[PDB]
Amino acid sequence: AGINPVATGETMVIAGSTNLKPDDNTISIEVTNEDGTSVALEDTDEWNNDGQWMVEIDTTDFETGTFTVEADDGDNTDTVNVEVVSERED
Amino acid sequence: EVDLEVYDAGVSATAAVGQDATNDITLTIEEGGTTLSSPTGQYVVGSEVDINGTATSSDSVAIYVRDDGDWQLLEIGGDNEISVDSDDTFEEEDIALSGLSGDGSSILSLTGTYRIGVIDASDADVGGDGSVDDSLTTSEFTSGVSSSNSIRVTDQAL
Repeated sequence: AGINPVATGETMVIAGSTNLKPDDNTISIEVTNEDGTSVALEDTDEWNNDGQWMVEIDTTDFETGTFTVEADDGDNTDTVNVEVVSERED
Repeated sequence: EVDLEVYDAGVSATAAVGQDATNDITLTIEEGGTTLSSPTGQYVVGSEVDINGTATSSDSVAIYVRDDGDWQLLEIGGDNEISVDSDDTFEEEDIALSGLSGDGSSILSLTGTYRIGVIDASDADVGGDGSVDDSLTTSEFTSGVSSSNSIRVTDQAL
């Protein structure tokens, strides 16, 4: 749950909820940098009757900063910010 | 899964909807992962490049360019389509991406990072048109059988 900063170079995942039919619809995810340049684009259309959809994105070429992730279902748009960092604290 | 059902000999076409099938056979159907091969990663503005890829389950394909907006079509050919061989492969070599009339060409004519995608020509149109539609939004491009790649156009070197 929540937002966790991602160390660049590894794999990041996003989990979201939707009410759309899985097969006939799809969710588009766009990742942009601080300047808004498109750095990653992913989509999915597979989720069970739990309404949870998970999308995986690579962070190899990502810079460090508050990147923006936008999810579009074709009717509504949701935006979020995640701090991509070189390395985390653990 | 999809099934074919044989019916009793001598039955009429209209009446056959009621009676149960004498026998049936089932089989599975899967989608085709159309994708591009040549245009990816680095590219030089104004340089002619080859276009090739696989278009399984497709007869014609179209190419679109995107930068923080809708996908714009490129006037590569007269019909804006590329035929697919019997091997589910399409190719159109030695085309100038930056030397086209479409807005995607102008977008690719300025140095920067962009996205280039391929879509099915049958899924390209959204209004019953006999040809490829000029512009498609993100949802229309994603819904149909399509693929995308990251491109980066840079300045010339001598």
